Amino acid sequence: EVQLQQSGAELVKPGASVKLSCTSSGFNNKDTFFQWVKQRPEEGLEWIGRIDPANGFTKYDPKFQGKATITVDTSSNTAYLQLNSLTSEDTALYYCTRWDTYGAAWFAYWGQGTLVTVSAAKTTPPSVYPLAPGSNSMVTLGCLVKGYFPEPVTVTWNSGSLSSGVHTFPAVLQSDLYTLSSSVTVPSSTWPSETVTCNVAHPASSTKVDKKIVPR
Amino acid sequence: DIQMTQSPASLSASVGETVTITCRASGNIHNYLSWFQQKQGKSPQLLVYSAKTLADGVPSRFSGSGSGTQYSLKINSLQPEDFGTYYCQHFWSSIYTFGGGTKLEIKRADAAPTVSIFPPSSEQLTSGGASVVCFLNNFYPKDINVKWKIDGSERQNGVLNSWTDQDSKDSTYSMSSTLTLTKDEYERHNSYTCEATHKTSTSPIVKSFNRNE
Ligand SMILES: NC(=O)[C@@H](N)CCCCNC(=O)CCCC[C@@H]1SC[C@@H]2NC(=O)N[C@@H]21
Repeated sequence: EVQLQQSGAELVKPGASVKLSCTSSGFNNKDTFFQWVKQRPEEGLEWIGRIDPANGFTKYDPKFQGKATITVDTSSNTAYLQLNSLTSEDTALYYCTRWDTYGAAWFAYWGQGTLVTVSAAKTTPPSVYPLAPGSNSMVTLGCLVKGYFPEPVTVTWNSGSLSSGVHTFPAVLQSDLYTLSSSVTVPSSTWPSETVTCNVAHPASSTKVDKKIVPR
Repeated sequence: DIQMTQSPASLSASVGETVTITCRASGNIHNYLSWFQQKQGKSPQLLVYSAKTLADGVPSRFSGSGSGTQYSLKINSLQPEDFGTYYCQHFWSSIYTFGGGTKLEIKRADAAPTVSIFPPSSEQLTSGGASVVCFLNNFYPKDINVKWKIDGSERQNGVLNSWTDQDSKDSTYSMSSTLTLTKDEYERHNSYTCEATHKTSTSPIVKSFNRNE
């Protein structure tokens, strides 16, 4: 199989620098370029630059000339993206994409992404509260995830068992802290007769929370 | 440095309809153009390369066309899995600039929100906070207003609203509203109403609870 393996999310202070990585495996063509792309939430894809692994030559968009530095290790088939003098403007998701050739056909593979958050604000674990209703066939239950920084958290229900009927909303920032909600809709014969649970992870603060939806 | 003017910015079509997206280049790019599909919270997927060549495992209802500066993407039998943002990219010069994107909505029948209101959890109360949460789920179209009535009077501030992107299963939207109070402001009132306005219903949908069940 052919695939691009990126590094994990980054949190960094303004003025600092960071070095993401992007590893490849099983590419038929060794000459194809590693490319890097920037995406802000609800904004367009934005080409940063590329590198030629045969020789280490790079090209950048003028907006990123000096900001981004793309390096490679053809020895290990991994490519890195260093960003310097970071500001909030650099906060975004960063993809590494690379093409491949087999016969006379082309293929475009993309990495999973690597989030980068630039801010002076302190890491803060989330407070997770259950939302059970007071006094219909399906019943909606809720989960409130409040007071955390930075993004992201991950919300599941019954350890991911309850996969359908879920609505998890975008976080909203206010006063250096995110607040987020998730809803789940399940049959009335399911709850409160059985245990329904809210699972939250906030990797930045190494927090893992389970919140049971106890009635009333 | 060639520019990519993509059009339209947004689009909305029902399943089975035929749609046409366009990228204009500021100079000639000799068919060196790719179209990509990006699904929410996922990486972009290639569709067409070299202007008209379908990428691996891409259905034939997709086809690209054009030449020189003017390029366009066509979708004939629009299927559920086609929702998302479509980009174009060129590889003619050394700077592979993307178009701005064309976001594609799935058009569906009107649906009123299912409204649900929840009082603060005891745990949050006991720490001094009090958030009232209201979900407005699975409605269409996207356009919607929610307001909070506390003991009959409209409340402005404390409200934080959030909206999901179009659902991949039923093509609806859903919205969340959070009114945060202090515990002791919360206990100074009894009736809390989440009131929703939407084109499906001329009279607004109302969900309430009394602080004393
Ligand atoms: N060893 C070889 O094949 C060399 N002659 C070529 C080296 C290739 C290095 N360049 C890249 O990876 C950048 C990929 C550009 C996208 C390609 S250009 C043709 C095709 N049509 C598209 O719309 N996109 C792809």
